[PDB]
Amino acid sequence: AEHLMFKGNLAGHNGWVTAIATSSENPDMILTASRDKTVIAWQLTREDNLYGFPKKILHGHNHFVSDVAISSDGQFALSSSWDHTLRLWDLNTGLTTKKFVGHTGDVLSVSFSADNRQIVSASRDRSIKLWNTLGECKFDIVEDGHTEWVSCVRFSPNPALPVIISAGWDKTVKVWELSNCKLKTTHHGHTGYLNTLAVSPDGSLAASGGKDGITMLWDLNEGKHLYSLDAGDVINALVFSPNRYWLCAATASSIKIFDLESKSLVDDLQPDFDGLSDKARKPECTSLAWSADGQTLFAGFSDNLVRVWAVVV
Repeated sequence: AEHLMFKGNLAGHNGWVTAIATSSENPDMILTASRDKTVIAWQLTREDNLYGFPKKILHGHNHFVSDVAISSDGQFALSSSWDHTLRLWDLNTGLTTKKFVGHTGDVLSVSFSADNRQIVSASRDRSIKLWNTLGECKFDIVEDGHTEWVSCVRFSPNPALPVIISAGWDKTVKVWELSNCKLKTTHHGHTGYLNTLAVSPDGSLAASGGKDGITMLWDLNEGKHLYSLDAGDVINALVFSPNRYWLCAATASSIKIFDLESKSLVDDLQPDFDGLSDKARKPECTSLAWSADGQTLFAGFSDNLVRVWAVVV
């Protein structure tokens, strides 16, 4: 029987866990970003009492950390912050090697290209910027750009159509051709602002989500909308499983796991909140990541914890 099985918590942050990153290079490590202004590198022990412990606490941002990524070689962390900057960290030394300065508003998203030669980020300043790995901004994508905050930006891993995808508070999803940085497609359809966006491991699908409870799937090869899945509530985070045809949506109320083959619901994760139900709103899941091999789901929450589920059968 295959299904997510609660395995434990990672405790250590002192603010909402806002992003989680994972890599094949070290499967025993997790990176988490937080409103406590730190990134933590966790060592996973997978023991029953502690699933893991914080191994390194990366200090330096002056405001909420909003997103984090790991280099393909697993040795560098890349994070964005409401303090207007990105930072590249050496995970061996735990120090920042490069600061990316240039945005003029809160940075809400950051990501590595497949080959790690390019870095892309999105900000409240309504721009998308491309950097190199030395911290130099190489292009400012504004033309025909979003007219509100840009909340999430990602690369397509499809070698044939090199694009970046962005979602914004203008309720649209935009596809940009990477070669010249010109707008390729604007997708309309969402009725509310968007928090998040994820791309298929084969780069055929993009999923977008936000204030309307609806996650919409867009065909990156062809023109347009494919279908929509109704999550129950405001969508905080979206991620595709790397090794199953599944799409997970973290909402205010729950974590829904959608089977894409059937459009059916695989699971609805609602953790037992170790506290109470007295004049208190159940903590929201604010971030999601799969392990590289797709056997472990990590979920960050507004009660400062990471919660871990292990695919069982």
